[PDB]
Amino acid sequence: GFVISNELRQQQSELTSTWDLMLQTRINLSRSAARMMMDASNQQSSAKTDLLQNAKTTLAQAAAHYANFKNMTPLPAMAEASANVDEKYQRYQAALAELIQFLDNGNMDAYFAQPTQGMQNALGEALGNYARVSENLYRQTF
Amino acid sequence: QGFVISNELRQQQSELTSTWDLMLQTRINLSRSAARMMMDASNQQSSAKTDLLQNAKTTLAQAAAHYANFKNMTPLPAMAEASANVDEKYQRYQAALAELIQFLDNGNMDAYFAQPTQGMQNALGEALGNYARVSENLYRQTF
Ligand SMILES: N[C@@H](CC(=O)O)C(=O)O
Repeated sequence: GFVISNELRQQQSELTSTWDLMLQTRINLSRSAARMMMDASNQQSSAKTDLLQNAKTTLAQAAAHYANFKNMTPLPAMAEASANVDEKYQRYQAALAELIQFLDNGNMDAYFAQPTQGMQNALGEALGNYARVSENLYRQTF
Repeated sequence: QGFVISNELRQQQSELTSTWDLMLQTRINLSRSAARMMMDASNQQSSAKTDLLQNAKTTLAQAAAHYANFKNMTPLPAMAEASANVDEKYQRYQAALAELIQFLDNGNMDAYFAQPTQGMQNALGEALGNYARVSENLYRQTF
């Protein structure tokens, strides 16, 4: 709007948007899957459905919020360094989304053994690179 | 002077960011215990091994540690209305979390699953977001 940081809060602290909704979809999936183990009988097994559909929407919302950080970068400068931040986004997005198919489908054993914490971890690392090399940097250089 | 203040706000928004994010990590390792505690209605044993409950214990304590840094930074006066709010909203969202650590610690599956933790959580989000919005609206150095 005004220069950087006006366009950077709405941009990387709007990037903080995607990371909470992707983690949210993680909590919502393992509330869904625990109830799927209840299914052999009913007493509250019932919420499962609702949490899976509404797991799918937080990973949606993440996507769209990501779509502004994309449709907001005409930027680079930090360029291919934080291009990794943009690629591993896609990597976790993809994990979580398979975790929906799997669950959605009935495949619990890959649900449980698909190593989600790692695609996650990478993106922690990746946005966690960006803010460093935004913060100490466009100050030292502009 | 000038600078002083613009730099408390980033340490304070970072201590608050780390509390939130880390209290969220707690949610997910706790779920992962719960989830691996329901196994075939009642499986015989394990499911898997749930260290993950100890993991949730790690992450609660280290959420609560960046919030105890946050509570020892010099209070800007303007702000105090958002912080009172935040601390309410944080203390309760921490009790909520030790309570779920406990219901799991002692195998009370039906009471874990029963607690509205998403509600106390949501309460905190709208609080951190309102401190962050008030901050802009008060000290946004535009230009
Ligand atoms: N109290 C838990 C319920 C569940 O595990 O589904 C939550 O809201 O976090």
